[PDB]
Amino acid sequence: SKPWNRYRLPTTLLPDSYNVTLRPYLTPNADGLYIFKGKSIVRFICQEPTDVIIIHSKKLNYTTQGHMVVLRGVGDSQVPEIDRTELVELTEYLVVHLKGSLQPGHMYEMESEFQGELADDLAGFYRSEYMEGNVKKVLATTQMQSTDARKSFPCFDEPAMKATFNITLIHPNNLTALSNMPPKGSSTPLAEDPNWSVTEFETTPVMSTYLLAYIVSEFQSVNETAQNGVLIRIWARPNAIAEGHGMYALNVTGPILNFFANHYNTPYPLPKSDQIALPDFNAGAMENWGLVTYRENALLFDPQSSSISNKERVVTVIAHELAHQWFGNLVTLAWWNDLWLNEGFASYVEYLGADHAEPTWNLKDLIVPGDVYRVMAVDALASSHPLTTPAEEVNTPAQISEMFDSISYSKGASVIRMLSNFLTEDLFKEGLASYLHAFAYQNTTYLDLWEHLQKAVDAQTSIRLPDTVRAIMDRWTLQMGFPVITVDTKTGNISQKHFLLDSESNVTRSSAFDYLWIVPISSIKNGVMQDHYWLRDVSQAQNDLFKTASDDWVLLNINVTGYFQVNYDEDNWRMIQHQLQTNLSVIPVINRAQVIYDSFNLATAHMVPVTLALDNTLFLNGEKEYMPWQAALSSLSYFSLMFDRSEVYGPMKKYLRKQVEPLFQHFETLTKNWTERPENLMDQYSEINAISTACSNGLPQCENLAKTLFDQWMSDPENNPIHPNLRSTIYCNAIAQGGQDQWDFAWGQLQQAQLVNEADKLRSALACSNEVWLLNRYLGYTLNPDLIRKQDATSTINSIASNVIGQPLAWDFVQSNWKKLFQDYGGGSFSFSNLIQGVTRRFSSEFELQQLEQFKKNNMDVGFGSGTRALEQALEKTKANIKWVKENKEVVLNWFIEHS
Ligand SMILES: *[C@@H]1O[C@H](CO)[C@@H](O[C@@H]2O[C@H](CO)[C@@H](O[C@@H]3O[C@H](CO)[C@@H](O)[C@H](O)[C@H]3NC(C)=O)[C@H](O)[C@H]2NC(C)=O)[C@H](O)[C@H]1NC(C)=O
Ligand SMILES: *[C@@H]1O[C@H](CO)[C@@H](O[C@@H]2O[C@H](CO)[C@@H](O[C@@H]3O[C@H](CO)[C@@H](O)[C@H](O)[C@H]3NC(C)=O)[C@H](O)[C@H]2NC(C)=O)[C@H](O)[C@H]1NC(C)=O
Ligand SMILES: *[C@@H]1O[C@H](CO)[C@@H](O[C@@H]2O[C@H](CO)[C@@H](O)[C@H](O)[C@H]2NC(C)=O)[C@H](O)[C@H]1NC(C)=O
Ligand SMILES: *[C@@H]1O[C@H](CO)[C@@H](O[C@@H]2O[C@H](CO)[C@@H](O)[C@H](O)[C@H]2NC(C)=O)[C@H](O)[C@H]1NC(C)=O
Ligand SMILES: *[C@@H]1O[C@H](CO)[C@@H](O[C@@H]2O[C@H](CO)[C@@H](O)[C@H](O)[C@H]2NC(C)=O)[C@H](O)[C@H]1NC(C)=O
Ligand SMILES: *[C@@H]1O[C@H](CO)[C@@H](O[C@@H]2O[C@H](CO)[C@@H](O)[C@H](O)[C@H]2NC(C)=O)[C@H](O)[C@H]1NC(C)=O
Ligand SMILES: *[C@@H]1O[C@H](CO)[C@@H](O[C@@H]2O[C@H](CO)[C@@H](O)[C@H](O)[C@H]2NC(C)=O)[C@H](O)[C@H]1NC(C)=O
Ligand SMILES: *[C@@H]1O[C@H](CO)[C@@H](O[C@@H]2O[C@H](CO)[C@@H](O)[C@H](O)[C@H]2NC(C)=O)[C@H](O)[C@H]1NC(C)=O
Ligand SMILES: *[C@@H]1O[C@H](CO)[C@@H](O)[C@H](O)[C@H]1NC(C)=O
Ligand SMILES: [Zn+2]
Repeated sequence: SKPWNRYRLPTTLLPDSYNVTLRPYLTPNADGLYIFKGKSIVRFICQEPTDVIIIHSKKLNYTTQGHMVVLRGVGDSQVPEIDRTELVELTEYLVVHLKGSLQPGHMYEMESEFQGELADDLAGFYRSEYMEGNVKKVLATTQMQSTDARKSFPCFDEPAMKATFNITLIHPNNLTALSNMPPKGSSTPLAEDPNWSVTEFETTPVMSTYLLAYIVSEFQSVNETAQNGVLIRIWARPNAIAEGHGMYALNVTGPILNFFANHYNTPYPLPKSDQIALPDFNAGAMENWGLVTYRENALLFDPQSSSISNKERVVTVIAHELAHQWFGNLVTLAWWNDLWLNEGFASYVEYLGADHAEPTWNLKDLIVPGDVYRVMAVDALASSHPLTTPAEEVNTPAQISEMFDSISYSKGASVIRMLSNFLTEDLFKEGLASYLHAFAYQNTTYLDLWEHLQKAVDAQTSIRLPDTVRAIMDRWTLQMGFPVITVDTKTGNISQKHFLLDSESNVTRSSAFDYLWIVPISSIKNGVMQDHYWLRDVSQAQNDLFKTASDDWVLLNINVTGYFQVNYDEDNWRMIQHQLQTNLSVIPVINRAQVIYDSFNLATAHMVPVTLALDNTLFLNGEKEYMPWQAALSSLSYFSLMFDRSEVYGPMKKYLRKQVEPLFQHFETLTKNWTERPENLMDQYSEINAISTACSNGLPQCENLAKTLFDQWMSDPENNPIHPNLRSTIYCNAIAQGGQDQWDFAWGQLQQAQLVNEADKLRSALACSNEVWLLNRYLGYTLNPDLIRKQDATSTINSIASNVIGQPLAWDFVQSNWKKLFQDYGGGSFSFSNLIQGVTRRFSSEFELQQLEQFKKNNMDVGFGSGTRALEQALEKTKANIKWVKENKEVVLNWFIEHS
């Protein structure tokens, strides 16, 4: 095959530098089409002779005189004539056929004039439309990530083919231009038309095409300067800067950059950091070097309405993207098969960098619930895959997009956290710096990081490993999943096997290592740290570390640094149960959560009885902390999904009423009758949860608290007395006890609500009514754009259906109106996949399964839009629910009655 029919560029030509000039036309040509025009010069060097130049180019029309490009040699160098220039749409190339051959060592210059659509497609140079008062606003902006730089100018669009960039923006004279670097001086008017200005930027460092940004907008900024001269900014809409919504972002940014310079032991590699908050940026955040983009809602904070988990969301999201300004942007993985390393690393260090920024919080631990047990859910299936793909299997752009998933991000973060711990942080940082210094401004594989990490381990004696860093990490990176470690504390025998939540699963993917790992096992005996231990690549082993006496106990994986789950024999489970029931402080708080999360998974797997899982929740009546309570609530939400319309819900609610009441009393005292919030994050979280859990399980005191506070608010609309933290539980539980006086009030608020995060709580709360007629009225309002935004409709319908009274109303509403695929699939995508997956989440009977097969029957026409085969996932899921409910409804019921 010809080289223009392969997806990977040649390596015969390498870029040195590009001059790129873009001119976006923010006012359409009256046909309705917005466009941009560009000019580009790329200077590249020749490595081996070639008579063809191949460069990426996507949805660009060339307007160059004669051929699609003009070509020159730098200095005294001469260049062959062009024979022709073709576009090849499939592999996204511009091809320049030459009448002779480029020559090794010579630099050449390629020049193009072009234009494309300035579409609202969140790819390449694109447009974004927002509303400032009456007026329509239209900005230009970029998302290059993955393979879209080539959509904006022609370039050697692969991550390792790095170069310098001289960016110019030609824009309307009263707008501001931003790019990766500072602007060169002052904008000056365009000679041919002085309504336009021309802003030139300082030349970039050597960098990859996918990290470019340019933005033309009205935005303004709050600014700060660190002592070391680095100019920091938060850019947003004019009305948003004014309200001080940029202030939290500006406050944490400095500290975060400081933390990472010390952590990476390398200084921020650029003169400034712009961070910009864009309306409707649905990729969420993009770590463009020196110009990081966020959806507006994620960056911005309003402290008078936002809860602590908005605040925690802002700081972590900021820490993630700023971590990339070194690891990712300064040192760059060579190809998209290694994206796990880049995104995993960031996904892990986001916690460290934010822990520093809010010093008295302890954010670090939140990786356990938020990432580790989250990904474990999907990595303990047979449909999973290993972190590494071979390079030669990732070629197309669609294949490249498949790299951006839960495994890449969260398991990446999880094995890297594990790696760091077993080495120790100090050792981890040593080889981490060694990697950056050595590779700065160049490209790497994950093998390069291991080699440097090896170098640091080799350079000391204290920390000893069963094998090389590569051999150990090959077990976590080349095969999918993770082990379950079983411990018989009678003999001290210890085993391992690939853990799968379905005990009847058929793993078809085969591993070089036959699902055997090398596993770091930290251990605690009667509350006291033991020697660290390594389980080798064997199914069975024995060690006296794990042998218990009659009245000793043993617990594995401290702080759940290891990426595995633990099962012990029944005697040791009970000793741990007694221990937690009598003095919970002897077991660290992450492991009080572990014992819960792990046993529920071990139950689903038929490796313990489900009653054992439920026994591990018993100690919670004494538990003051976030994470144990969180583990129980997450593990029990499926139970609630299957049983909230059955005989089981009574004994269940009564059990949670009994367990959470002491914790509610505690916060009534600690907060001084709900007037002032707890000190740190973890305790505010525990509180938010205790109130939530009290109210939904129908404790009389939380019910009373809500009615009060919502009444105080109704007699004084302008002075909201409910702290932001507690609003979603108060709002929901007071609309439930009330009727149309409380519902019509909150709908008056939601229609007038300015902020997105208030409106989300109001919408969700409006779906907690127990009046059938209100919910059916609400469902009617979801398909009216004036009342409910198109993009909120399916969200809103799900909130209604989450309400048990709402389940049959939503199902009838979906089924009936389903035909409006052909207004909201050509009316917009509409997320049919999400709607169905939510409205049918509960279905757990033979009768309901037939109703889904019966709904299915209108195959003719309609189709399912995108959510075709999320309807098969429903039917599959439904079968698996029926089967689970038969096996469990009996024993669960007895267990809850027995313990309430
Ligand atoms: C990529 O863009 C660069 C920035 O625009 C270009 O570099 C600039 O080129 C100009 C000439 O092309 C130089 O400016 C002035 O040019 C006049 C010609 O009318 C000369 O007499 C002067 O020597 C010069 N002015 C002064 C005060 O010296 C700039 O010197 C130069 N700017 C830089 C390097 O920052 C590149 O040429 C362009 N690349 C390609 C391949 O075209
Ligand atoms: C990049 O090039 C594309 C392909 O050359 C352009 O798309 C074509 O633009 C044509 C002319 O501008 C359009 O043709 C017809 O024009 C009449 C005259 O006014 C319209 O009413 C018609 O609706 C239209 N014909 C049809 C069938 O719609 C076409 O829309 C289109 N043709 C093809 C073959 O793709 C892009 O305009 C151009 N884009 C940029 C940003 O430069
Ligand atoms: C982008 O601008 C930079 C710096 O302003 C240019 O780098 C210069 O390149 C010239 C011509 O090869 C050299 O003689 C100079 O030594 C370089 N100057 C500096 C300060 O590094 C770069 O050439 C420009 N890019 C393009 C594609 O023309
Ligand atoms: C930048 O200049 C343009 C040039 O016309 C302004 O556009 C007008 O803005 C006013 C007030 O907001 C509107 O009533 C007009 O309808 C706008 N005209 C067009 C064609 O859009 C623009 O508002 C200026 N803005 C800033 C922030 O400088
Ligand atoms: C970000 O920091 C600024 C100050 O560096 C904080 O602003 C405070 O708010 C009061 C309100 O009366 C101002 O008068 C003062 O300028 C500020 N200082 C103090 C100590 O209150 C701002 O609140 C910070 N924002 C966040 C969300 O942390
Ligand atoms: C990707 O990075 C490697 C380094 O990881 C670059 O190769 C280094 O280049 C400098 C100058 O070429 C040399 O001093 C070293 O000998 C090279 N190291 C090697 C070969 O391992 C490499 O050029 C980069 N690739 C691309 C496409 O830019
Ligand atoms: C703990 O480890 C060993 C396996 O190496 C087990 O002991 C063996 O049990 C089998 C019974 O089929 C005998 O053939 C071997 O002779 C035994 N070896 C001994 C006692 O040294 C032991 O059963 C394991 N305990 C468990 C799984 O609870
Ligand atoms: C397990 O995690 C806890 C935090 O969840 C660690 O306890 C902290 O340890 C540091 C320094 O080692 C102390 O300054 C803090 O006072 C402790 N904080 C809290 C909130 O307890 C504990 O060290 C971890 N244990 C292991 C073995 O890693
Ligand atoms: C529980 O044990 C810890 C640590 O060994 C001790 O500090 C604490 O006072 C004990 N609490 C009770 C109630 O016995
Ligand atoms: Zn990232």
